[PDB]
Amino acid sequence: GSDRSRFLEGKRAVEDKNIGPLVKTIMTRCIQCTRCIRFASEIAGVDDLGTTGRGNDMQVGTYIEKMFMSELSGNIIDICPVGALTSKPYAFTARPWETRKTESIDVMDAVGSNIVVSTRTGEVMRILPRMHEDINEEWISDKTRFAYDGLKRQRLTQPMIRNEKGLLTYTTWEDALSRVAGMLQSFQGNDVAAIAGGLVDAEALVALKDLLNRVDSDSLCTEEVFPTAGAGTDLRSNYLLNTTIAGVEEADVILLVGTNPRFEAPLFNARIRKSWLHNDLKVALIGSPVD
Amino acid sequence: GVRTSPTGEKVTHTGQAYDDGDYRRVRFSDRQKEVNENFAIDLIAEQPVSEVGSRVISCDGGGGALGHPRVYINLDKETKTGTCGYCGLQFRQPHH
Amino acid sequence: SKVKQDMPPPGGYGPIDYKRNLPRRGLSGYSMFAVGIGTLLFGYW
Amino acid sequence: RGEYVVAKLDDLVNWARRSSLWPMTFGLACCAVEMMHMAAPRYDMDRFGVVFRASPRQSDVMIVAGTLTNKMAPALRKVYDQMPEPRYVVSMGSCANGGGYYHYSYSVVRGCDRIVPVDIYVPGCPPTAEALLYGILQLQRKIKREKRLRIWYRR
Amino acid sequence: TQDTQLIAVDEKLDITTLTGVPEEHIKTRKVRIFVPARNNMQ
Amino acid sequence: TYKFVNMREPSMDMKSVTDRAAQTLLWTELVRGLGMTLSYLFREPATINYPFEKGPLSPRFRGEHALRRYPSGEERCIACKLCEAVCPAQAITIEAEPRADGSRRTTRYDIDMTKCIYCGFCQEACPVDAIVEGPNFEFSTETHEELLYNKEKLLNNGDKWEAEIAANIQADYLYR
Amino acid sequence: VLRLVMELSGEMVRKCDPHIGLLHRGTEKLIEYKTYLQALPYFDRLDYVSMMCNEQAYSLAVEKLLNIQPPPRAQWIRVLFGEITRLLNHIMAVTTHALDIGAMTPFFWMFEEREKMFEFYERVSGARMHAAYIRPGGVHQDLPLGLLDDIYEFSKNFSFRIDELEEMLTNNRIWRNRTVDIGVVTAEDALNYGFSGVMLRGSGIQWDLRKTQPYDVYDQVEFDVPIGSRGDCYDRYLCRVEEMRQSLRIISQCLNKMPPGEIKVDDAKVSPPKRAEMKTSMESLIHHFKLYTEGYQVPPGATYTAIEAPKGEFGVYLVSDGSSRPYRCKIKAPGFAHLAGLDKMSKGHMLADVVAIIGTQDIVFGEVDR
Amino acid sequence: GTSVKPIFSRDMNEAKRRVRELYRAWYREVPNTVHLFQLDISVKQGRDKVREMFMKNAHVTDPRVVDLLVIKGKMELEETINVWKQRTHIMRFFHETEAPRPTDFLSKFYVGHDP
Amino acid sequence: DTRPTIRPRNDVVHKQLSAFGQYVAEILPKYVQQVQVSCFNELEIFIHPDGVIPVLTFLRDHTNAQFKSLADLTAVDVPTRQNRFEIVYNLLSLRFNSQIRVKTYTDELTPIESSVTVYKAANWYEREIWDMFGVFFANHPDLRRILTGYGFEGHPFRKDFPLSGYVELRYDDEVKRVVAEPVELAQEFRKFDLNSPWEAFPAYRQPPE
Amino acid sequence: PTTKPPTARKYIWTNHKFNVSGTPQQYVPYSTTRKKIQEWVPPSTPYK
Amino acid sequence: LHHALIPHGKGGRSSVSGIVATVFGATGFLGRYVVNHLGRMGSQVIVPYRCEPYDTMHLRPMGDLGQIIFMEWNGKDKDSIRKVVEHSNVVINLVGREWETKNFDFEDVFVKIPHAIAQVSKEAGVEKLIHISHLNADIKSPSRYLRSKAVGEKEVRAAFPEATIIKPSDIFGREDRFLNYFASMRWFGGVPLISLGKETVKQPVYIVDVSKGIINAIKDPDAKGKTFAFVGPNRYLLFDLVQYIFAVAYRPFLPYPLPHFAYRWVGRLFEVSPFEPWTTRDKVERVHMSDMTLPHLPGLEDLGIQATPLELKAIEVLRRHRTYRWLTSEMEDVKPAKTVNI
Ligand SMILES: NC(=O)C1=CN([C@@H]2O[C@H](COP(=O)(O)OP(=O)(O)OC[C@H]3O[C@@H](n4cnc5c(N)ncnc54)[C@H](OP(=O)(O)O)[C@@H]3O)[C@@H](O)[C@H]2O)C=CC1
Ligand code: SF4
Ligand code: SF4
Ligand code: SF4
Ligand code: SF4
Ligand code: SF4
Ligand SMILES: [K+]
Ligand SMILES: [Zn+2]
Repeated sequence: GSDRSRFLEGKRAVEDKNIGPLVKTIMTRCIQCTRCIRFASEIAGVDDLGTTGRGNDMQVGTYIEKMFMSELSGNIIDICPVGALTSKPYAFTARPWETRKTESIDVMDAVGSNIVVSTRTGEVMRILPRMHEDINEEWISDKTRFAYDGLKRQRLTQPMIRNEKGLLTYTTWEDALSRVAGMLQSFQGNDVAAIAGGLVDAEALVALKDLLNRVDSDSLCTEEVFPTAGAGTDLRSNYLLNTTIAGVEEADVILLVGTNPRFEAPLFNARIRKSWLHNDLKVALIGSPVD
Repeated sequence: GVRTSPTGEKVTHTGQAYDDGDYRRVRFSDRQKEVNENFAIDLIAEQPVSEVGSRVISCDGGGGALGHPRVYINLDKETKTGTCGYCGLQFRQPHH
Repeated sequence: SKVKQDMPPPGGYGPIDYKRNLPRRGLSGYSMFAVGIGTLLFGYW
Repeated sequence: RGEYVVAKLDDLVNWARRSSLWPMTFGLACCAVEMMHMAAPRYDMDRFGVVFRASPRQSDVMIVAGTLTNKMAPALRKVYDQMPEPRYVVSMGSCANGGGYYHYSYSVVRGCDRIVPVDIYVPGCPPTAEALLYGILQLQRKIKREKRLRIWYRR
Repeated sequence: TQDTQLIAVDEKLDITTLTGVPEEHIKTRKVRIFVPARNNMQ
Repeated sequence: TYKFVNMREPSMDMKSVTDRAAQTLLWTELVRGLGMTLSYLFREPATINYPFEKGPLSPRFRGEHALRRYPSGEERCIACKLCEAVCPAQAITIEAEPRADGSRRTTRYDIDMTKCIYCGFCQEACPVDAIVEGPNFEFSTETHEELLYNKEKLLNNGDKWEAEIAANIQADYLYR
Repeated sequence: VLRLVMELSGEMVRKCDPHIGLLHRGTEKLIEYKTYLQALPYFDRLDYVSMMCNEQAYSLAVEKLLNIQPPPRAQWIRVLFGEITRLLNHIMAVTTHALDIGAMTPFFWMFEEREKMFEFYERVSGARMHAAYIRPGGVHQDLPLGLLDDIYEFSKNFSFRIDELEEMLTNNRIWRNRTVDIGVVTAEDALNYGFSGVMLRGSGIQWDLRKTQPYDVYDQVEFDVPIGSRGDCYDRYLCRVEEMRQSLRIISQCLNKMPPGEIKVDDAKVSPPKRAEMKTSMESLIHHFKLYTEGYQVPPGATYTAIEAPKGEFGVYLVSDGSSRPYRCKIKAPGFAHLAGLDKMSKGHMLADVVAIIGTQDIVFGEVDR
Repeated sequence: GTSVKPIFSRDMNEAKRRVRELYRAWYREVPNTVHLFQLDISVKQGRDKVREMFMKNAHVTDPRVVDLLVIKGKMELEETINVWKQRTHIMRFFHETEAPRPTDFLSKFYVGHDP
Repeated sequence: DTRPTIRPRNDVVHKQLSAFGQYVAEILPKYVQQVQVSCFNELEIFIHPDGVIPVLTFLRDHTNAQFKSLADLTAVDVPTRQNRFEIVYNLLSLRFNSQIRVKTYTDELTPIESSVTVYKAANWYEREIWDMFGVFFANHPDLRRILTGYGFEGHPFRKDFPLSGYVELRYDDEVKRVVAEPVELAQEFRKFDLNSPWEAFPAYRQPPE
Repeated sequence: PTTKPPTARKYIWTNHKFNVSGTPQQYVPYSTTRKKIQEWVPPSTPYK
Repeated sequence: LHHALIPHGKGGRSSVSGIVATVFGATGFLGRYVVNHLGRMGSQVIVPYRCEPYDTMHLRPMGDLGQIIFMEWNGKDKDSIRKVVEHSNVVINLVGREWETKNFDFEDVFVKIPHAIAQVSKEAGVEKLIHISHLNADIKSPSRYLRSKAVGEKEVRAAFPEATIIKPSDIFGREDRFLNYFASMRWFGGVPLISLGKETVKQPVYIVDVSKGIINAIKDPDAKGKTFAFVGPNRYLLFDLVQYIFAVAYRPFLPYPLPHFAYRWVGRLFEVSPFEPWTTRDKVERVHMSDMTLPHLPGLEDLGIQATPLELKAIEVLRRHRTYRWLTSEMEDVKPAKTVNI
């Protein structure tokens, strides 16, 4: 690129737009590369972005005011090469040269999306998508991205006990572990149980399983239900997506039963989006008709 | 424009307010809190809004090179009167 | 347009001394000793 | 009055302690230039009653000037202990008072106050000669704001 | 090819005790070798 | 090209040795030192009467910082974060979150005086001349904590050393 | 800060151990984590006697890797301040030596003068010392109007101020016997001990970087370096004093024919765009934006190129990683080579005169310890 | 493959030989350094402190590394006897000021959320 | 100069030192693995660890080299290569006003015979490298710590020792001395990941792997 | 400042202070930012 | 607890330790060490000072910048205490005069201030108080020291129900006022020891032990209410004590007894001076009575600290008192003393 301009005339200016509380539009910065449009109508499947007008004053907007609804809307931020489309929550919060990037995964969806966690001064600002092909590929769904502030909402940071009246009052570790220990050595078997949550680490799952077993108990329940009858958890293929989503493109006809993947596994649908677009997949789902 | 906290600590524009239990407030006792009374948040609420008329305004920030990198502001959203991001000065069209 | 950057005068700056200017102040060795001895004889007399 | 006599004596005891205090250096780094570049005729300090003199047993205030490395740290501490009481130390330069440029490096302590009880801080990288002259002036004014004999009499 | 009182040691090369790193910084650490992931914006 | 310094070949004639012998016997080079020093004595001194008068400075002088403001009082800082991106001692820390009127301007501008170098890279890095090197230097403090500046301290100095700074930057923007 | 520990065979010394390191800041280690522009004031803090000359070494070094030459105007300003540092350094060098001996008045006449050129630094850069003026691409700012006349007035009177420095030291038999026949260094020992600058010049060896490999614009200027006969601390003292006289003429030659032109190379990728250009040109904003975040990317390679700093052969050996940050810059300093031969240097002499040897060696603990 | 150049050692024998009179020099070094540097710690305290530092460098099995520890080891004793070092330098190995880092799982768990 | 922006290049110097590089190569081809001239007209010699004494002595007394001014000696430590410590000397010849760079390679354990026989200037340009980097040079008069605290551990200028180091000093009342402690920072030295994700120079492009 | 005063603005200080160090009106450093995270407020329900 | 008060950091100087101490009258023998042992792991110590600021200079280094906030206070100014312990999680009371002064008799220094500060701190809702008193606090002792020590002890114990009263026996250290006192006899007649000192088999405690004991008392949850009794590691008799210290200090030892009331005149003469009284007739009774053994109160080892031996960490003060004769002489040269160790 050059080091100066021969430009001495004026620059065109276009008004902003409001298509979301996440995407922020400074459309004077737009270079009309049409990446958002092709992303919207080929990856997210929503045909609402476009370039209205011609000549030079045309705008890559939406004409009629719109509310960008796609669950892959957050990736529109990472594809625009300029600051024309930007993440509203992260806007004016950090600059790239100070954000230490750590590669991690997602837990919001059961795809384990490879993501980049931006960290600065003991806190996280914005979440970026990594690349692994079978996992999230190059895009992540919205709530995977705009969830950092959740870590800044209600936080459990101290041990808790019921006080003399019951009221939850902050306490040291000693009282917390002493309280559990007294009722842990007592009681046995089905008396001591465990219910698994949504975001539970495999390291913690083993630790609970060992702890519950060392006190002679097997009641480690889980949130969602899967019939133990027949084979249950015994056979690995019962509870596994054995087809390795990277192989869904290889498939020809998809049969989705009792699910809304566009809302449950957006990236899994995003694979179908890509696969069906190029590999000509034949989709068929029974259940409630949801887009 | 400044508002006074219950403990008397004048809050700054960022909104910082050491509460009663914040032990670090002792740094302020026997001393004075430093607050810029001129609150840049409200110095544009009263600023006059320019009735310059054209589809695009060249906002340079006044003082020529002493202002901010000059930007072109578009006046087509009649709902929102255009503001220079650098400046905060408020510009509106003469009803298009 | 016009350029008014800092510049020397329209010819050149005045010539500047560059060598040592150590002067020779005093009398000859003969004169110094002669006046010293002459004072001694005066003082003795 | 009982308080008046101790007031007059206190002033007399510290009136020239702020005018006859004689600075002491260690002259570590570029701050050691203004250290005595003030002893140069322009910003005369000999007129102010102060005059630079090492003599660690016979000096009043030391102007810590330069970057404080860990390797020298014993030397400063042994000097300040050998320093007679009353004694004051002046941290000249960003490196001396707070590490400054090299704050993140491995071979400089982050500020002199981590090593010696540090009086008036004169900032600068380096502090332009009169800035310390102003800082020295503040130190002498601080000397007036003292109730040495007054506190003793109150006890 | 070359020999000057040649030394032949099969032990895997390890400085550790000579590089001066502390014990908790040699036992309780984790190092993940990888290729920097490109910022998806660029 | 070069010239020698030490070599003198002092002539050994009767007259020349007399001058050398006289110089040694009745000291003459030493009395020259006395004459030079006495001539120095009878000359008015160069000392300056601080604080009643302080030595000259320049419009480019780099001293205590100050966060300036627009003609109407708006903060010039926008948290573009260029200043600490070039701050050689990393003395600048900046955070920004939303401001009430839709804006998302800065909250934190702490230039640690005990870390700062006064190189002036910050004021050159600023595209809106928000942070500047003020002319003041008499801000010595007896507490390390005082030199640790914050946003309010910076803004107050901007309102204190305002007219002087405005004139300096008006007398220096052509050079920059 | 000097920890000289050394042996007393009675009053006679047999080996001196200069435990340097008392000011050791790992400058190159911090340089590894800063861009080229950010690392620049480190060199400014290296030789805090002739500071602008250190900028000269770092600049041309980065110019050499970048394959970018400074504009002709900026070349002439640099040598003007380069020789002012030479005036700065030799004034400190001769007097601190004289201060070590016990001469006080030369210290304060010369240090009265030091304010004038420090004041000049204020007008041109904004600081008394650590100007941070000379940068890759030339100089940051232009000369303030009338500054050239002011330095002319100072220079036109400065040759007068040298005379007394010569008059009461060069002729003083006290200064002679306290500075002659001490620190005598033979020619081959000086050269093979790594010595640089005056030790070469003092000991009779005809060599000078400013003339043998004339950097910058030293080509046009003409003068004569003062190589002497013996090479002892006295001979180097005349070389120091004569260098100030020589520096005065070098100041004269650049002053009277200062060329017109820009102060920075017309390369926005290496020189920041002008403030007026910054707020009008889209490229200027981009180039200025990234230049102050990461800076110019320097092509890979390595150079050592050195200049004739008034301390001696001062060079920097930087290796570029192909990015906008240096990989490693070895801080070659005349003082480290200067002091490397201290063991021999104080040999054959007692304490009260090897302190004079310390004075003539021009040792400053920012070039060695960094 | 295993071909490396020596500095002082070929076999562990001579490698352990070097650390032998290195101990010998250090063993006789304790009585003078404590008295001459004016400490408070006892003579046997120093002797075992020398002793334990040997045990830290005991798990290495390479003649190639031990000598590098030997030269580092021989790079300190002369710094003590010739009063090069100072009280803050030689009492530093007598790690005294710092609090004792917790060792059991609970105490580390209680102090902070770090390994 | 029709292109004042670029640094003008010279070719008469370019080929002459190129020829001299061949000259030294033929004279002793036992140690010189390869010779590289530079666009900056700084020819460099790449030698073998055992070759330090021969080439250094060769450039010192030879009638066509006479390189007897030791400019500097340093290390360019490169983790990605098995010989991390890259010992490099710089030589200057007054007679033919040229500067020669001789570069070696070394591991942490391999020694280098001291060059004090060639130049006694290296005496202190040897000590700091052993301190700053850790590589030890054999048959040297002294290997003392010259640029670190007394009792300091490790080697700072390596690419392993962090900027802040491991130990920090502070004066404590109980002991009445300035004692050490594990480092703690008021501010963590922030990271500036500033290497652009766009290729800068096609000329110096790394060959594909 | 005689002859032609400098420019006049509202926000310039009405009067120039002195060095307030060592006096009750000193400067105190403090965090200008806001507390990032907030704890989980426990409801005060009667119980169970 | 409070969000800012939760502890972080690897116990470093800038590690928030949660402790917000308000050590009263810390410009003293124990105050310097406890502040150091408070600022070492980052405890916000707000020390009230009443003397010249210069006398508090030695306290700034033992703490990160902005951690040691000095404030002025007065014993008769109630608002002074209310300010210093206002935003204080914990309060450490150490004020005590080892001699008699005009403005403060011995009644107030252990009745007025200790009760007033305890009352206002409870009124200010503090969470701890570690007011200290000598192990020999004895209202039956004719000395006004030990009378007022326990006379006001009930008030602080009552007004502060959870007040962790501290009972150290003999805090020997650098400026201990006993070891340095015993060597001062060199210029006060050769060792005038009453009855050759056959009355005070004692267990003295080193300052690091007690000062460490205090900082545990803040972090130990059980410290509330329970009065601990800090003791030494070894019982030593005066003639054994003074002979030992006169041997490590190598000062000539010439013990010499006399009638007790002679010391009353000796005590009187030293108190008459218009400055710091070198000798008080009170403390001679204190050193006369032995180490009263109180076994019910928990000792030093209960908190979890071993008591460093007297002979081990003592050379520090004795070396200062050696003349040039045997100044460089080491520690194992001297003979340890007759351990009775009851
Ligand atoms: N063996 C022993 O002697 C033992 C003693 N103790 C107790 O230790 C306490 C003293 O410890 P330490 O602080 O080291 O002693 P110091 O004598 O060294 O210091 C006493 C402190 O009390 C302050 N002070 C005294 N009176 C007043 C007052 N009226 N108003 C304000 N401040 C006042 C002093 O202020 P300033 O510095 O200005 O004088 C000083 O800070 C006493 O209570 C003592 O009984 C506990 C165990 C054993
Ligand atoms: S992706 Fe961004 S730059 Fe490209 S057309 Fe869409 S809005 Fe414009
Ligand atoms: S950062 Fe990029 S998108 Fe944003 S204003 Fe600059 S050039 Fe345009
Ligand atoms: S504050 Fe600046 S001038 Fe002073 S020692 Fe530090 S870097 Fe050098
Ligand atoms: S001072 Fe200037 S450069 Fe720094 S953040 Fe504010 S606007 Fe950006
Ligand atoms: S002047 Fe100070 S704050 Fe500004 S860039 Fe330089 S070091 Fe940073
Ligand atoms: K974008
Ligand atoms: Zn604008």
